[PDB]
Amino acid sequence: FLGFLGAAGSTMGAASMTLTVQARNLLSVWGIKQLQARVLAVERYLRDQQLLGIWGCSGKLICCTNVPWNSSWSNRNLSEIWDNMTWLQWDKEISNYTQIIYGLLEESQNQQEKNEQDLLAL
Amino acid sequence: FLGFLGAAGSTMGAASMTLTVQARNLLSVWGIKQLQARVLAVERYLRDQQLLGIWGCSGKLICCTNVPWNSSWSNRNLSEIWDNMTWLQWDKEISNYTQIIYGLLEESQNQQEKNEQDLLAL
Amino acid sequence: FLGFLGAAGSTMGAASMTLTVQARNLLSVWGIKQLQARVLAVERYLRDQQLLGIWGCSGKLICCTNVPWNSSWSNRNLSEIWDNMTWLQWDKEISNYTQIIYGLLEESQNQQEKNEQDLLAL
Amino acid sequence: LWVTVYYGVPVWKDAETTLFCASDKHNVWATHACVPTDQEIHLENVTEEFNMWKNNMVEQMHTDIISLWDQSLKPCVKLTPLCVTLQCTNVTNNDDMRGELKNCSFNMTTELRDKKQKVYSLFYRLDVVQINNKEYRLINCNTSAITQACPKVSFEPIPIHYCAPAGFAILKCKDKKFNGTGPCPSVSTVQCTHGIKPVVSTQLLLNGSLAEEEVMIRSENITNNAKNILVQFNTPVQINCTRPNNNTRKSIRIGPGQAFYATGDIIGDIRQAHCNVSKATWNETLGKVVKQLRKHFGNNTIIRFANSSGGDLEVTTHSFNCGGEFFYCNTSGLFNSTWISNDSITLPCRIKQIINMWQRIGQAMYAPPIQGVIRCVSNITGLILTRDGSTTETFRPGGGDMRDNWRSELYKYKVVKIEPLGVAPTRCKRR
Amino acid sequence: DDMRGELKNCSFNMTTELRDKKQKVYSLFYRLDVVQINNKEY
Ligand SMILES: *[C@@H]1O[C@H](CO)[C@@H](O[C@@H]2O[C@H](CO)[C@@H](O[C@@H]3O[C@H](CO[C@H]4O[C@H](CO)[C@@H](O)[C@H](O[C@H]5O[C@H](CO)[C@@H](O)[C@H](O)[C@@H]5O)[C@@H]4O)[C@@H](O)[C@H](O[C@H]4O[C@H](CO)[C@@H](O)[C@H](O)[C@@H]4O)[C@@H]3O)[C@H](O)[C@H]2NC(C)=O)[C@H](O)[C@H]1NC(C)=O
Ligand SMILES: *[C@@H]1O[C@H](CO)[C@@H](O[C@@H]2O[C@H](CO)[C@@H](O)[C@H](O)[C@H]2NC(C)=O)[C@H](O)[C@H]1NC(C)=O
Ligand SMILES: *[C@@H]1O[C@H](CO)[C@@H](O[C@@H]2O[C@H](CO)[C@@H](O)[C@H](O)[C@H]2NC(C)=O)[C@H](O)[C@H]1NC(C)=O
Ligand SMILES: *[C@@H]1O[C@H](CO)[C@@H](O[C@@H]2O[C@H](CO)[C@@H](O)[C@H](O)[C@H]2NC(C)=O)[C@H](O)[C@H]1NC(C)=O
Ligand SMILES: *[C@@H]1O[C@H](CO)[C@@H](O[C@@H]2O[C@H](CO)[C@@H](O)[C@H](O)[C@H]2NC(C)=O)[C@H](O)[C@H]1NC(C)=O
Ligand SMILES: *[C@@H]1O[C@H](CO)[C@@H](O[C@@H]2O[C@H](CO)[C@@H](O)[C@H](O)[C@H]2NC(C)=O)[C@H](O)[C@H]1NC(C)=O
Ligand SMILES: *[C@@H]1O[C@H](CO)[C@@H](O)[C@H](O)[C@H]1NC(C)=O
Ligand SMILES: *[C@@H]1O[C@H](CO)[C@@H](O)[C@H](O)[C@H]1NC(C)=O
Ligand SMILES: *[C@@H]1O[C@H](CO)[C@@H](O)[C@H](O)[C@H]1NC(C)=O
Ligand SMILES: *[C@@H]1O[C@H](CO)[C@@H](O)[C@H](O)[C@H]1NC(C)=O
Ligand SMILES: *[C@@H]1O[C@H](CO)[C@@H](O)[C@H](O)[C@H]1NC(C)=O
Ligand SMILES: *[C@@H]1O[C@H](CO)[C@@H](O)[C@H](O)[C@H]1NC(C)=O
Ligand SMILES: *[C@@H]1O[C@H](CO)[C@@H](O)[C@H](O)[C@H]1NC(C)=O
Ligand SMILES: *[C@@H]1O[C@H](CO)[C@@H](O)[C@H](O)[C@H]1NC(C)=O
Ligand SMILES: *[C@@H]1O[C@H](CO)[C@@H](O)[C@H](O)[C@H]1NC(C)=O
Ligand SMILES: *[C@@H]1O[C@H](CO)[C@@H](O)[C@H](O)[C@H]1NC(C)=O
Repeated sequence: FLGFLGAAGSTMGAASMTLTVQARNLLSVWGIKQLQARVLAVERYLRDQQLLGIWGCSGKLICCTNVPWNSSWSNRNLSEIWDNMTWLQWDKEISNYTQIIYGLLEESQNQQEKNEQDLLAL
Repeated sequence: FLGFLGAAGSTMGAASMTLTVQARNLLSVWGIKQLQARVLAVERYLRDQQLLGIWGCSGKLICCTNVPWNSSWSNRNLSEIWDNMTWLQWDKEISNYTQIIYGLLEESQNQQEKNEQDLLAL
Repeated sequence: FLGFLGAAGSTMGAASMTLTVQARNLLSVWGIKQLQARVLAVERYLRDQQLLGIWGCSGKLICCTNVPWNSSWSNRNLSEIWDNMTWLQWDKEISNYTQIIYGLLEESQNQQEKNEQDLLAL
Repeated sequence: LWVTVYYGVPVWKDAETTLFCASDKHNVWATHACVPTDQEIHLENVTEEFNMWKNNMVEQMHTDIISLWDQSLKPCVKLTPLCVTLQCTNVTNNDDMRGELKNCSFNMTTELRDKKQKVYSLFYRLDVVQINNKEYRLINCNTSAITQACPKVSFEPIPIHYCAPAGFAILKCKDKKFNGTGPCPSVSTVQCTHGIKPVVSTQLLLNGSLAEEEVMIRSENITNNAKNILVQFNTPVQINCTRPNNNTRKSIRIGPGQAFYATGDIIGDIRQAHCNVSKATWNETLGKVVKQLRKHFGNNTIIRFANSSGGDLEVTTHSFNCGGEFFYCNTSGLFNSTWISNDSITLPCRIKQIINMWQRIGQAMYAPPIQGVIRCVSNITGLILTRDGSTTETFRPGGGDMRDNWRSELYKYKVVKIEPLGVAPTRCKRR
Repeated sequence: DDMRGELKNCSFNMTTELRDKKQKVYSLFYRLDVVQINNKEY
């Protein structure tokens, strides 16, 4: 056990076994200021959980999806990503490709929603 | 792409392929006005997510359920519902029976929640 | 139908028929008193949903886990728990064993999260 | 390779936010506007860049210390009736405390609107301005009315912890040679800061936190003479205050339920109020300051300490509060030396009762007399120097801006915004 | 016919920044802002 953000400097493979530690800490003059800090924490948490549900990843911490990895985003191989890079370094590399990936996941699930809707119709 | 509420005039069959568009737009002196509207948007969103949870439809946009259609709520066949009417025309038709169906969906899930629960005990 | 908390005195077996009755009733300067009570109910509800989500129980009123029941928590047989005790009596008996159970359920899910994630790549 | 989304990554960006107070007889910075406290996690291999000079906690703490000051003065007496004409005579009519006082007689309102009250009080010469037993008036009477410093609230600073809200973290630089800027090899995530006492003072950082290994010199741009130099000591220099007089507070009923506390009589030791700093301890502390100050200007340069140039009494003197009564010490014997490559120092201090504290105009405060003898024990834990624009560098004491006082306590802290959503390539493929 | 036929040149005692001192001042007030009390008194 490392603690909150303990694996920030750890490799992506090693830091992915402690996702629960960071996940559980995202939810919980000194009056309204302290009260609006709690409402901001809930709204920030709820819009992240909404994104997971839209991508079909609701209730999951590691969600393998159907969107293929465009090599333009990152040409590195798996060995030097999950064993040589940390999540802070990785976020810097793909910070500009984040929004195009988000749209790809959003539409891919929307296609899967109608694909399973038609399969159940038979 | 049509946009938010763009398929409001589209038929029910065509407007059900754009649910992700409306779903993601339900979440995002003079300081409480901004703040109290945000809290009411979060509360309303959670009420509809709670209803989907107790119907067994959590994390789904199209959720086929086990509740039969009585035909006393609407005698129209599938051809003239999903290819002629729009979701606004349909909403004005079963508004009377909305709470009748909302009770049947909750009751069906609760019975289904235990039939599956009793099945795992074998 | 007994109503909200109607099965409080029923046995644990009979009180489990009506988990949806209590579940739906947990969610719904004088304005601030009402407004701060609304925010407290929302974040209190979300912390319970978050706990279920990290145990792999999200969207389920009854969830089966992979944590064996250590007899140290309670050595009473299954027949004298679901047909003789009420839920209020049970909560007082395992009150001190609650937190150690909560950690085991969290450790059981993320073990299944990674094992299924690993097996899914084969 | 495919995009996989990780939620909860340890990634943070710099951010400005509203940190809430926390603390562990009412106070100016009371616990009724704060939260009870309860912690520190060492972030290995993390090298963050701090900047104590563009830190928003310093700017926010200045706003909050001011805000708690005004909030603590509204519910108590406003001295509008104290703008009358004063018939003031000397107290001594001849080096003492009594040469600093005027014995002022005036007509005051009674608790009954139609009745007056011939009363008198001893006012410091720094609070009365002559009108042309002569005729005087209180000094802040053409600018504002002085809300009386409420007698049941204490000016003693209690430690306050500034704690970050959810989604934010406070990074603490644990480096012991960290000046104020650049990378910090040792970083930690604290729930929130150590107890920062809001000690209000000028030219000297009374009480507070010491340096760890050696005297630290901290300037935004050491080559710019317009920037204050925040010296931080490693061993504190103890300074002892006093007002030897046995004051006699007197109560005047200026209205229904309102009382005005006045100096009725002064007896006892009438030596001028003063502060004592050990001459041996101060000399070796300036020796350490000079040693750490030649590193930025040269080994052969001449470091000379002069006294304050000029301006307001709040900026030319070591203004501070001690025992509820506000002192203004000369500190011209402290800063008087030239450095080439049992005894004590007595600093004559004046006292005022009408205080314009936060360098503002239009909001004064009347500090009521403190009954008895006032005694004082403080630690000089730092300095605020200004450099003069040749082989000789002259360092005069500085101050005025109260933010440099709290910039010396919040130099090691930094607020960051957690960015928990990150994408990265992996051999995954959604099924 | 002029603007000056719409104005009254009103002189009054006003308080000073010192409570015990008065201030004999004057101002031009529009006739629409002053009501007579029964150099008249308005
Ligand atoms: C500095 O100067 C001050 C005066 O400004 C000195 O203070 C006075 O000290 C004398 C003793 O030296 C005190 O006289 C005694 O009174 C006590 C009982 O006093 C009580 O009632 C008083 C009247 O209401 C009250 O003032 C007292 O003090 C309280 O209230 C004041 C504010 O008003 C506050 O400042 C204080 O802190 C107190 O809360 C107190 O309630 C009496 O018992 C004494 O003993 C004599 O009488 C007995 C028999 O009764 C006899 O046996 C003894 O031998 C002795 O003769 C005596 O009458 C006086 O009350 C003090 N006055 C004030 C205003 O406090 C102070 O001592 C000087 N200090 C120095 C450093 O020299
Ligand atoms: C307090 O008020 C009295 C009057 O109520 C002042 O006494 C007057 O002083 C003026 C001179 O300025 C004389 O012309 C009057 O004759 C005095 N009236 C008396 C003595 O009844 C007195 O000066 C005031 N005291 C102050 C302002 O300290
Ligand atoms: C309020 O009155 C004080 C005292 O008269 C004014 O300060 C004086 O200003 C003159 C003119 O510059 C100086 O010569 C005096 O030395 C000042 N006296 C002190 C004690 O500083 C002050 O300017 C007045 N304020 C306003 C707003 O009118
Ligand atoms: C610096 O800290 C010291 C110690 O806390 C302060 O002195 C204390 O002041 C309070 C209130 O006046 C007294 O009750 C204590 O007895 C004092 N302690 C000692 C050891 O004398 C001092 O006032 C502070 N300096 C400031 C605030 O400028
Ligand atoms: C502060 O101390 C200084 C130095 O003691 C005082 O000012 C000077 O004192 C020396 C001799 O002590 C004189 O030769 C100078 O002419 C003084 N300069 C002045 C009076 O401007 C000073 O009086 C003390 N107090 C203040 C408030 O400055
Ligand atoms: C301003 O006040 C003065 C008095 O301070 C007024 O002058 C007085 O007027 C009355 C008539 O109403 C006379 O009986 C007094 O003798 C006057 N006193 C003097 C001249 O010292 C004056 O009228 C006031 N001006 C106004 C109200 O515009
Ligand atoms: C991959 O990204 C490039 C831009 O970086 C884009 O032009 C290309 O269309 C993308 N390929 C796919 C299959 O999305
Ligand atoms: C349809 O609703 C009516 C009441 O409106 C009810 O009597 C009837 O039983 C329902 N149909 C079925 C099949 O349950
Ligand atoms: C049950 O809990 C006890 C502690 O009370 C512990 O000693 C024992 O090993 C546990 N049984 C297991 C882990 O099987
Ligand atoms: C820092 O790096 C070392 C090896 O370079 C590693 O052993 C250690 O775990 C890292 N720190 C953290 C907090 O993971
Ligand atoms: C009052 O004191 C001042 C300064 O100490 C002095 O100039 C003045 O002459 C004194 N007034 C007297 C003695 O009447
Ligand atoms: C403070 O220290 C850092 C790191 O040693 C250095 O880069 C910076 O220049 C120093 N500050 C000044 C004002 O020189
Ligand atoms: C300061 O020192 C002088 C003698 O140098 C002494 O008389 C006085 O009492 C001292 N005051 C304090 C507060 O130490
Ligand atoms: C300050 O006072 C303390 C006792 O309160 C004494 O021990 C110390 O020597 C004094 N120091 C100076 C510099 O006056
Ligand atoms: C600084 O000292 C000089 C004499 O050394 C004095 O004239 C001047 O007033 C002092 N300035 C202050 C104390 O601000
Ligand atoms: C000054 O600091 C010392 C330790 O450095 C401490 O023991 C003493 O109480 C402090 N004096 C104060 C805060 O008045």
